[PDB]
Order: sequence, then structure tokens, then C-alpha cells
Amino acid sequence: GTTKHSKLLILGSGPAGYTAAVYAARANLQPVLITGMEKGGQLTTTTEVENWPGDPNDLTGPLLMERMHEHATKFETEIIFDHINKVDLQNRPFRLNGDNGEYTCDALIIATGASARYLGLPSEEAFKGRGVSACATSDGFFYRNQKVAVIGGGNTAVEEALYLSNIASEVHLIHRRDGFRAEKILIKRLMDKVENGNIILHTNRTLEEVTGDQMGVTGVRLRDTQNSDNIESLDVAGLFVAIGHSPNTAIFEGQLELENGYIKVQSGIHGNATQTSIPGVFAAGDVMDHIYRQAITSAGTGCMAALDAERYLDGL
Amino acid sequence: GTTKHSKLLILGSGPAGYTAAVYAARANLQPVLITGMEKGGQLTTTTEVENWPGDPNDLTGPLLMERMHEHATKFETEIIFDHINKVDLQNRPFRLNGDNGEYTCDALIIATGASARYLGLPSEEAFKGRGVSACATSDGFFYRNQKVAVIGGGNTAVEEALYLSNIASEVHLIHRRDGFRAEKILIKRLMDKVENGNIILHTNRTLEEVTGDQMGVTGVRLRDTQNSDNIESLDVAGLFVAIGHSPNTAIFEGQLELENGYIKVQSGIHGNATQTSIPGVFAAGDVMDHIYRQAITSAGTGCMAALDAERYLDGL
Ligand SMILES: Cc1cc2nc3c(=O)[nH]c(=O)nc-3n(C[C@H](O)[C@H](O)[C@H](O)COP(=O)(O)OP(=O)(O)OC[C@H]3O[C@@H](n4cnc5c(N)ncnc54)[C@H](O)[C@@H]3O)c2cc1C
Ligand SMILES: Cc1cc2nc3c(=O)[nH]c(=O)nc-3n(C[C@H](O)[C@H](O)[C@H](O)COP(=O)(O)OP(=O)(O)OC[C@H]3O[C@@H](n4cnc5c(N)ncnc54)[C@H](O)[C@@H]3O)c2cc1C
Ligand SMILES: NC(=O)c1ccc[n+]([C@@H]2O[C@H](COP(=O)([O-])OP(=O)(O)OC[C@H]3O[C@@H](n4cnc5c(N)ncnc54)[C@H](OP(=O)(O)O)[C@@H]3O)[C@@H](O)[C@H]2O)c1
Ligand SMILES: NC(=O)c1ccc[n+]([C@@H]2O[C@H](COP(=O)([O-])OP(=O)(O)OC[C@H]3O[C@@H](n4cnc5c(N)ncnc54)[C@H](OP(=O)(O)O)[C@@H]3O)[C@@H](O)[C@H]2O)c1
Repeated sequence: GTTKHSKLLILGSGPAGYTAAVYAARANLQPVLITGMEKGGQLTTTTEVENWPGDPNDLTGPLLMERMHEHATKFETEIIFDHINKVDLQNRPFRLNGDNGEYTCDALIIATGASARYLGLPSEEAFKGRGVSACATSDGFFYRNQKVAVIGGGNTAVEEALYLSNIASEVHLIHRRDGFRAEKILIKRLMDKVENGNIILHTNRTLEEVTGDQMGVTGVRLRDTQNSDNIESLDVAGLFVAIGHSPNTAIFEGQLELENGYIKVQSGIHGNATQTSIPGVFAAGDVMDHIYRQAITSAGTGCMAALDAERYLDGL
Repeated sequence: GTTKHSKLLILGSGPAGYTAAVYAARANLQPVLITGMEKGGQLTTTTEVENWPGDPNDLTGPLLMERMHEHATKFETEIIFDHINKVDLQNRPFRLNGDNGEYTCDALIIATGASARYLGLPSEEAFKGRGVSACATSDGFFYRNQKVAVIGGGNTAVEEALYLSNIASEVHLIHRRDGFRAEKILIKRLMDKVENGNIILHTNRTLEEVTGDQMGVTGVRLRDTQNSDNIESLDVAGLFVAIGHSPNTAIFEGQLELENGYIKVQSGIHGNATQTSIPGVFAAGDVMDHIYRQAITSAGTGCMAALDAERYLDGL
């Protein structure tokens, strides 16, 4: 087994990992980046992106990530295709174990993301990128003045429904239970939009099937109530499955301070804002952000992490 | 005199203001953006940009900003060419007075930047974008393994010198006084690089002239010492004038909490991170960031500000 030492190691090949790589390479730090299993991150699972600033037309998630990969390799970032399964952050240098070897480093940037879960239905899988989506902030504007459905019961779903009711003609919130398990302020605003507006509630329903045509989604079939099998049918142009994200942080449990699985950073306006609870370990992207979750905020913290890492490595 | 009300008003047409505009427009908020006098921000004063992620080749600051302008107008952002001279943020709606009218709004995003100062020399003005620069993080990699000069005595200059000594073969720090007025940790690391390395000190000198050829800077002439007129000459490929930035916040004094002229935001990992001391007023870009100062971090906080503004406007 091999053991490669690097001054700076970056975990993840999403927008945060690639931006941290171009900033680290241009700081002459010679970064090594480990891609993980999903080479290019969550953006490779989507079709059109029209909120990456400065790219008004013709951008897709795959094309953005190919450009970011080109950018990192232009400045000679060593890119390694591997995935980390064990970590030891309590001894110096930090040791990380992959499938293809052992890695040690003096500074670490963690940009392992927070992947969206789906329902697992074949009909849902069929319409991904053509009507079924997992990000309302990104894709909500394509369904402006149209009917939309959101499925879920926690915080994300009530937030997605609330955000979407300002864009769509109406929002259909679908949930298995007869009650939402979201924050008190979210549920208050939800019930105001149910009563005086835009959101139609469909509690005690489960999604059976996503129907549609050649261009995409046209409807949704629901079933059940509290004791019965009624089977509803909704005419809808888009579906937003909002059942939660999975921050890829299991490997860091007991090593780093986490908050609902998200890596806690120092934050603040006085620098060293991406530093985790361990000196020399920094986090960027969706793994440390459960509020905004965009490629542009992930690239922004990717940049901050590389400059924090540079300042750490130089004794400041 | 006219008084135009807008639900959301954005101040500034740099990367933070334009990204907040595309996120606000795609949230169906119908943003109005006031450009200020410098239409396109600080990036219009630079030549090549090769740290905007996903753009490996052929980007210049003017081209990025033209693309961001196209992006904002594609989503029907109302762009107004005006500059704000007076503000009243203590009454609702917020009132802002420009040269071309009065504006009121329910939520405000301030993205007015922090402009770099220069020495005012004709020879320096002659070589801007071709050897004279004000951002070491951005432009430092172009002078890799070459001789570089930095001029200044505060925090920025010692930081720029320290950052540049890892890229350049040697750094020549030029200062009027016989001592630097930077942080204790910065001066410690500085004196270590002076003694065991890369940084050559030139205290009690003032820059007289920046010389160069058709392609750019080739030298620098200094003069004086503590009582005498010796006149030095340095062979150098780049000059970094690091004499300070000017956050455009005079209009907000006594209205908002400032910290060395920078707008203080809430920050943190629990949302509403761009909110200033006044509810409903948010800040983004270099006006609230004195540490990273990049177009990508400005676009990231621009995005955060628009989503914070959306959540505020919807009672969350
Ligand atoms: C359906 C959908 C559409 C979206 N559309 C948009 C859009 O239009 N615009 C937008 O702004 N945002 C969009 N987003 C959000 C965007 O995808 C994420 O914000 C962004 O990808 C997060 O960047 P990241 O670098 O933090 O993580 P990710 O892109 O999630 O990348 C994480 C990386 O870490 C690696 N990794 C994980 N575990 C390990 C490990 N143990 N060892 C090593 N590497 C590991 C992975 O392989 C991957 O490369 C969308 C999201 C979804 C799900
Ligand atoms: C020489 C140089 C080169 C640089 N190169 C790079 C680079 O290669 N890459 C990089 O990442 N960064 C670079 N930067 C840094 C980058 O320019 C800034 O980080 C970025 O422009 C800040 O964005 P912003 O939107 O916060 O503010 P700015 O771009 O500074 O824009 C501020 C806006 O606010 C407006 N405004 C000001 N006052 C008022 C008012 N009272 N009313 C209304 N509007 C007002 C202005 O007109 C302007 O449109 C460089 C900076 C300099 C100086
Ligand atoms: N603090 C905040 O403001 C905030 C905001 C956004 C995100 N976050 C973070 O992001 C994480 C994930 O967001 P979340 O809370 O929405 O995820 P979550 O905690 O998993 O809640 C989503 C819920 O959707 C329901 N569901 C699952 N499968 C379903 C199906 N087939 N049909 C219908 N309903 C189904 C489940 O609730 P039931 O068991 O009730 O059915 C599930 O728990 C959070 O845990 C948090 O860390 C926090
Ligand atoms: N907290 C931090 O870590 C940090 C870091 C970066 C930036 N910042 C922020 O950014 C602001 C600006 O940075 P700064 O401190 O460098 O600016 P500054 O406070 O203006 O200091 C720069 C100094 O350069 C000197 N100078 C001016 N003209 C010169 C010339 N012609 N030749 C040589 N020297 C000349 C002056 O010092 P003399 O009077 O001594 O000659 C001047 O005060 C700060 O005030 C702060 O708000 C803070």
C-alpha cells in the first residue's frame, strides 16, 4: 500500500472542490484533489443551469463541471480518482484512507457535499431533468404561472412549497402523514398561504406514479387516506421531491463537530471562516451549508477555504 | 422629483449586485438595480481574470461583467443608471435619494464595493493592467519565479508581500516610514521571511517612477532615506500597490453598524447571514468582506443576500 503526502489535500470534485483547487494552485500550493465516486458532484445529475452568474444561455450542469475540471488541470492540480473510507484527523499529519492508497496532508479541505434523496419510483426516475427535480431555488422559475407539486413533510418541503408559491400559479404539497414536521414559523406561513392563497394541501397521500408525455411531466397519481384507498389524480407541470439531503460526513463522526450531520465551521467576518473544529481542517460547499445550497455559494466557500488553508500553512 | 417604489432594491453593479439580481429575478421578486457611477464595478479596471471558476481561458474583467449584465437583463431586472447620495433606513419603507430621483423599498441589498487606491503617478497609470496591479491574490501567479515589488505599510501590504513570497522568486517591500503598521503576527512572519528568505525590505523610500517597455513593467525608481537623497533602482516584473481600499459606506454612517468602514453582517451557519444591523437591509460583496475580496466570494454573498431578502419579504 502506497502513502502519498501532500501539503494540501482537497476532498471532492463538485464546484467547491474545483474552485478551492484553482485558488490553491494559483497560490503555488500544488493541490491534490480526490474526486470521490461521483466525479463532478451533484450538478452532473441535472440538465439546464441558468443561475450560474455570467452564463445567461446554454449551460447544463455537466458542461459547468467539465469547464471547472479543465480550469483545475490547467493549473496542474493533481487529480486522483479515489474515495475516502476512513480518516484520522487527531494526529499530524492527517491520515486518510482510500481504496487506492493512504494519503497524508498538512491542511485538509472537505468538500464532500450533501446529496438529495429520491423516492425510488421508476416513473420518477424516468422524468428526472424533464419535470422531476430536487432543487426548487434552481428550477422553480421554469414553472412560472404553472401548477407544481412538492412532496415531503420536514423543513425542506415546507420551505420549497413556500418559495414556489411566489412563482407558480399553485403549489400542491403532498405528504404521507396528516401533519408537517417543520419549524413553527414555516408552518404559520404555510397555513396562511393555504387559507388566503396559493398552496393546496394533500396530507395522507403517497405518490404512486408520475405521468407525462414526450416533453415531460403532466400529472401525478396519489393514493390512500387515514383508512381508505381513494386514489387522486393531479394535473401538474413539475414535481419537487423534497424528502431531504444526506451530507457526506459519516467518515467524520467523532472527529469533527457536526450539526445535524453538517460540518460546523467558524464562519464570521474576521477571516478563517471555513475552519472546522480542528485547526488545519476547513470545509466548503453544501457539506457545511444547509441554508443556501447553490453552486455559486459552494464555489464562494471553495475559494475561502483555499485562502484560509494558504494562510494556515504560512503561520497566520 | 420622482419617487419609485420597488419591493427589492439592489445597490451596485459589480458581481455581487448582478448575482443578487439574477437570484432575485428568478425568485419572481422583480428586482430594481441601481448601477452607481462605476457601471460594472472594480473588475472593469482589470485585464485578464483566470480565477473565475469554469472560465480557464480568455476572460477579462470587462467581458465577465458584460455577461453578468446580459444575465440580469435576460430575467428582466430593471436597471437604472443612477448613484445614491443620501439614505434613510430608520423609517419604513427605506428611502434613498439619487441624482435622478427618490427610491423607496421594502428590502435593500447593499453591494457598493471597496475600491482600491493608487499612488497617482503618471508612470503607474501608464502600466495598469500591464505590470501594475492592486490585487496580489488575483494577479500574483502571473509573476511566478520572478521579481516583484509591493508598496505599502499597513496590513494589506504585509499580507500581499507574505502571500507573494510563495509565488515570486523575491519580493521587494517598499515603504515611506521605517516601520510597518501591521498586525503582530503578520510582522513576525514578515521578519522571518526577511531573515530566512524571500522578502527584501526597502524602508524610508518613496516610489518616483515605474519604468518598463512595450510589454510592461521592468523596473522601479525609489528615493530618499532618513535624511538623504540616495535614489535606488530595482529590476522588477510587477508592482502591487497595496496602500488600502475604500469601502463605499459614507452614506451609511450613523445608520448601520460599520467596522473600519465595512458593513457588519450577522454571518453564521443558521441563515440570514448577509443581514446588517437593520432588519430588511442586507449586504454583499467587498463592502462587507475585508478578508477574501474576490469576484467569486462577492457573487456567492450576492446569491445569499437575494435569498435572505426573499425569505425576509415572505415573513420567515
Ligand atoms: C436536482 C438538482 C439540481 C440542481 N441544480 C442546480 C442549479 O441549477 N444551480 C445551482 O446553483 N445549484 C444547483 N443544485 C445544487 C448544486 O448541485 C449543489 O449546490 C452543489 O453541487 C454543491 O457543491 P459541492 O462541491 O459542495 O458538492 P457536490 O457537488 O455534491 O460534490 C461532492 C463531491 O464530494 C465527493 N465525495 C463524497 N464523499 C466523498 C468521500 N468520502 N471521499 C472523497 N470524495 C467524496 C463526491 O464524489 C463529489 O465529487 C442542484 C442540485 C440538485 C440535486
Ligand atoms: C486591480 C484589480 C484586479 C482584480 N482582479 C480580480 C480577478 O482577477 N479576480 C477576482 O476574483 N477578483 C479580482 N479583483 C477583486 C474584484 O474586483 C472585487 O472583488 C469585486 O469587483 C467586488 O465585487 P462587488 O460587487 O462587491 O463590488 P464592485 O465590483 O466594487 O462594485 C461596486 C458597485 O457599487 C456601485 N456603487 C458604489 N457606491 C454607490 C452608491 N452610493 N450608489 C449606488 N451604487 C454605488 C459602484 O458603481 C459599483 O457598480 C480585482 C480587483 C482589483 C482592484
Ligand atoms: N434548520 C433549517 O432551517 C433547515 C432548512 C433546510 C434544510 N435543513 C437541513 O437539511 C436536512 C434535510 O431536510 P428535511 O428536514 O426536509 O429532511 P428530513 O428530515 O428527512 O424530512 C423529510 C421527510 O419527508 C418525509 N418523506 C419521506 N419519504 C416520503 C415519501 N415517499 N412521501 C412523502 N413523504 C416522505 C419523511 O417524513 P415523515 O417521516 O414525517 O413522513 C422525511 O423525514 C435537515 O435534517 C437539516 O439538517 C435545515
Ligand atoms: N483586519 C485585517 O486582517 C485586514 C486585512 C486586510 C484588509 N483590512 C481592511 O482593509 C483596510 C485597508 O488596508 P490597509 O490597512 O493596508 O490600508 P491603510 O490603513 O490605508 O494602510 C496603508 C498604508 O500605506 C501607506 N502609504 C500610503 N501611500 C503610500 C505611498 N505613496 N508610498 C508608500 N506607502 C504609502 C500609508 O501608511 P503610512 O501612513 O504608515 O505611510 C497607508 O496608511 C484596512 O483599514 C482594514 O479595514 C483588514
